[PDB]
Amino acid sequence: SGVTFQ
Amino acid sequence: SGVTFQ
Amino acid sequence: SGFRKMAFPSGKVEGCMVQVICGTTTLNGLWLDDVVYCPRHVICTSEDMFNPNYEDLLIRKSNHNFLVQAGNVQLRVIGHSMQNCVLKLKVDTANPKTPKYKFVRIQPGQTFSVLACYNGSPSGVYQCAMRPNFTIKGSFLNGSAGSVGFNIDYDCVSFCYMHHMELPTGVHAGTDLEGNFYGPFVDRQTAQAAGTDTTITVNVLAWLYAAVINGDRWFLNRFTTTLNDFNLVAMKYNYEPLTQDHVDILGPLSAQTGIAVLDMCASLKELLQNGMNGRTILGSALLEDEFTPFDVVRQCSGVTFQ
Amino acid sequence: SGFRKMAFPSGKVEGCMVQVICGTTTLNGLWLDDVVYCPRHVICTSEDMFNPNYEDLLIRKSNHNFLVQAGNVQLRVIGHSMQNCVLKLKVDTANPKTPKYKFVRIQPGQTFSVLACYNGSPSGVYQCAMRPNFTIKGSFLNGSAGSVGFNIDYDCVSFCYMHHMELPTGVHAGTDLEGNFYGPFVDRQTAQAAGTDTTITVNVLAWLYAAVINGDRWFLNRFTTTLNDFNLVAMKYNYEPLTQDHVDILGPLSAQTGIAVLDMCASLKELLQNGMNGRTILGSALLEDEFTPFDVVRQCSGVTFQ
Repeated sequence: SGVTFQ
Repeated sequence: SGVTFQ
Repeated sequence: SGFRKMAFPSGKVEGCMVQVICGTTTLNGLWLDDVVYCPRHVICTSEDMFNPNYEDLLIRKSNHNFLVQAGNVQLRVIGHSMQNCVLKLKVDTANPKTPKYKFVRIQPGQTFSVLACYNGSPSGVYQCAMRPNFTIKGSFLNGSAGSVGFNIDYDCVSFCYMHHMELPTGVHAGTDLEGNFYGPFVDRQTAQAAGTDTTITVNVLAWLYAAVINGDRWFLNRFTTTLNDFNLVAMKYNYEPLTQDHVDILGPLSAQTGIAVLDMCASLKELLQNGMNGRTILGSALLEDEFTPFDVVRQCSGVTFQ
Repeated sequence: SGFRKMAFPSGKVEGCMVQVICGTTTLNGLWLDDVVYCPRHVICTSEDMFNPNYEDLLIRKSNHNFLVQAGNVQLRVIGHSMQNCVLKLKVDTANPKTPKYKFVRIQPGQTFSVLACYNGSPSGVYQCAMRPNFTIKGSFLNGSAGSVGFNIDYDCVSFCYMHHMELPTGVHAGTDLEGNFYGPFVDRQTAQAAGTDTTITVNVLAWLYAAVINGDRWFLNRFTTTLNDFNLVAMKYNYEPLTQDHVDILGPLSAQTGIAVLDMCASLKELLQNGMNGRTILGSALLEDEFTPFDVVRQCSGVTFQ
């Protein structure tokens, strides 16, 4: 699980 | 049943 | 990621909405260049809507009977005519906010954004589809006639719907921007039969592709069906027939996901026959049919406008 | 009649959207008066997003490192600062399209319209809610950060969300327009626990009132429950507690339909315990919780804006 910058 | 103008 | 019922940005249309008052009737008009388009029943009276004779009603009007308000400025009507079920009110001022635009008459199954308006002022925006029975499942109150439906491509607004009236089942009927009704309806306050509606098969398939793109895969299977065999199932569940043209339109989504169209048809058959078994697809427990293949590509690829 | 997921008209916000480029990173900014607001991770590099030190990264930038494009005109950046997780880029030109606006930090359960943008250009508009776990179930791709969420009241745009990032479950996280995240999230590309979400009870009740207003009544019953007894059922089904303030907020819809709030709570309890038995409510087979009481009144009464 990793947050992804958009 | 009746059509209603809007 | 994510998949939402997505409307087009409405600003280009907002700048075209005006108020039209005739007698005691208020509704909306669409102001493009020096013409305001609006539903012709604005010229009716309360006791003459069972079968109005619109040619007579319009002969009895003058330019000054039409009050047109654009925000805080009143526009002077300098001419009026009838085209099918819309009125064209020529005004002495061209709309300085007129976008690049076209008028299009859409096919059943195509979607569009609605800018719902009252008193010439925008209230909200939502997406809907032309149903196979040529009604739309809108959200419309008295005074909303003249609200328009549209699509945008780059900088060009394609107007495809102008709202007129509500059927007793609570669904909606209206015209193209030339004033031709969608479906068999006429602008009379009478009982009017709407066809039995059906589900838009190619759109359901598009939305199943959107689900796959977004990581919902539980409904996929190893089977493939034939077009003829699938259409037998579609007819049993009140789904529209799938044509080869539909299969070709689904080409891009099939190529991106690697799932052949007839492979996804086998999933849809299983869903129709066995249901969802308590699961959901893109947040829905029903099979959604108001996204076109283009809608899916548009939203999953980030297409913008002008 | 009808009830749709309805967004606010987006034109006032469209005129505020710009493109911000720093290095090889492109996202959107919000241009109000002579300031452009955008997510601060625009100043990150590809190998330094596990734990960027934003103070260092910003000290190393100059005004000319920020390219700001408003349609076809480039804006000159004449100052830059950081406020929490947003950047404020002062430009030499005030936005001539700046609407009346406010910045608001919303509570969980409140809804807003999102204008999804890429390269400073609007792509589409949709409605969503601040979830109880402070995520939003949006539709966002790479490049959409800086898109904003908003509500409108008359002529005033209340901005409440600026998009930053996507969690591994496919839901979205972002800030108020002062740069404070909603929820526990931080702008790091790390594993971050989202709370278990719950269903927004007061909104489900609002939507059941919308159903009644629209003629769906099959779920009504003659029973009334107590607040305490209903909240026992809510907790079992992962619904938020209903407070007396919620009961008071539902006042207008209760008065219009003549159905007391605790009477509608008895319907909701039955729906939770027994399901829908193959029926639908406003076209949905699930209980919908992203309409507030105000959303229902807004759409069922035809409120317009400026």
